[PDB]
Amino acid sequence: MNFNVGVDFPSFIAWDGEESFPVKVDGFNQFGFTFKTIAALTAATTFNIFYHEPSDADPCVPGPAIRVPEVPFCDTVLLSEDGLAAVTLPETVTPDSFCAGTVPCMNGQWISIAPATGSETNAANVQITVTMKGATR
Amino acid sequence: MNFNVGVDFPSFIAWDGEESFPVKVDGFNQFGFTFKTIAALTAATTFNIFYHEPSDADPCVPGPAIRVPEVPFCDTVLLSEDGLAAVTLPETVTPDSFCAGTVPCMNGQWISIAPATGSETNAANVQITVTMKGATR
Amino acid sequence: TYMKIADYGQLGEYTCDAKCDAEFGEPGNIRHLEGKTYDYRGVFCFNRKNLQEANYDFLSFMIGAAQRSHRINRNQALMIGKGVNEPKGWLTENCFPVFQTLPVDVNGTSTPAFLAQDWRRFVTSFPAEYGEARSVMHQNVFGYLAAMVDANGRF
Amino acid sequence: TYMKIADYGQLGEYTCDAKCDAEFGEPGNIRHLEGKTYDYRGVFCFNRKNLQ
Amino acid sequence: VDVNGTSTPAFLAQDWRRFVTSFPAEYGEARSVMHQNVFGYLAAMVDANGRF
Amino acid sequence: MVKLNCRPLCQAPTASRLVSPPCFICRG
Repeated sequence: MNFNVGVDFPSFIAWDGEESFPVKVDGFNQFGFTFKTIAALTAATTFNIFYHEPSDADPCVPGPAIRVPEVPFCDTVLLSEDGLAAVTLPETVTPDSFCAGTVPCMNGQWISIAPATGSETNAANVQITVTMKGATR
Repeated sequence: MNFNVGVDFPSFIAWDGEESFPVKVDGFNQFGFTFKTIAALTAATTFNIFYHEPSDADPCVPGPAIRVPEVPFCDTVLLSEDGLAAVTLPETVTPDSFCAGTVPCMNGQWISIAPATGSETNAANVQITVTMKGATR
Repeated sequence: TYMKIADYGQLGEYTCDAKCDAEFGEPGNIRHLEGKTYDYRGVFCFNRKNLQEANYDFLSFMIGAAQRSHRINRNQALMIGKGVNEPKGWLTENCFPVFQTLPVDVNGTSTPAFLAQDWRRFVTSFPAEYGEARSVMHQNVFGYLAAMVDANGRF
Repeated sequence: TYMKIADYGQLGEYTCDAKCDAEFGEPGNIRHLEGKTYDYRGVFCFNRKNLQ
Repeated sequence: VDVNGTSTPAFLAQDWRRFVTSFPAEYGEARSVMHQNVFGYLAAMVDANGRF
Repeated sequence: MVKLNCRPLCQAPTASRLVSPPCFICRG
């Protein structure tokens, strides 16, 4: 007996190899990431988080791509040179092992992930999606 | 305060519009699909469901693509030919509107989805993902 | 559903004295889990007129025929049951660490064999900090150990 | 600080008649030693609510 | 003893027993002295099958 | 600051050779 686990926690594609996608987190109130590979890696691989605003022409269409300032917790030893959020898939992650992560302070209406420059070859081998937690409406 | 929801119901890519992807469901005991269209469709699109088996050579790589047996319930009155799990995305489904479903009886080791013959062209504008749930692993 | 403490971290790393600071180690895991229960069902029929004017009771026989078939099938599934709608057994999921014994020679050939070294080595190689541990083996396998012979002929 | 007898040493041996060679012999050492002690010093922090 | 036709010197347990019982018991009770490695040497001997 | 959390999906099957002492052979 498996419940219809699609009528809550509904996921969407975020990085299908070579294409980013805005995924609306407006209604929902919590969300994370699930990094899973499809092949072996070569070097490290980073990723750049972004966010967008409802365009003035239509309040339901993507606007520009603004980054997300990385808010630190306690016990942080390093902050990215620009202070913008960034997630990196460590080297030696076998392609049968899912990784999980999330940004600790939401802002905007939807999220976007993209490979950091100079690290877009391995980026193809990665597949990223985003699940949700709440409804609020 | 958004919980890391990657762990505790992660998600994976099942149909990225171009090629299918088998998603392991052995370690989890519940699962479901979250459909999402990227553009306006033309005609009613249906999807065939498949379940796989562990290859005799390597026990955690895909085998062949066996076809899930459809099973009715109390008030099922329009079973298709001989029974095979095949969901149909109806028309009049605009974007930013996700629909979700699942298969009642799990079997095999993992599932794969593929466009039915006659709807592959339309299916190039849809995305399907799965969000497993909880289990022991 | 139940929790499973995966691993502890490490915090207290030695450091030199003359410094008024510390170092944040890494934390552990909790790994909340779940699990289901599966059903066992089936049906049979009799015939009103046949069963009635019959040699003796057939019904109560089928009752006992179900409780035992359920009894033996459950235990059999509990050991080797494939995950789908059956409890995943400890034989086939291959999660237990499994050893294997290397063969011996005979007349130049090389045949797989099970010597007395193995059973003494196998049972005595089990982490002494997990507590005692019983073993299981089929009656014939123990009948193999009993009738073992050395070079001369003694038992 | 503790002390460690390195060795004892010999003391001139068994002369029947005076040849006057092994008078004083050679004695051993006492070898004062020392030793310190070390310490762990770790920390950790939760905020207030993810703990509550 | 002839180790594959080489005649190396040897000392095996049969020698020790035959040496200590040969003492003529008319002299009294006698004690044997030896270096502790020799006693270790005796205690580690092996017969051709492998036993101690 | 993202806290990556990673598990493996399929555990590879293991097989350890339970080697034992060979038969006693003299040194000589």
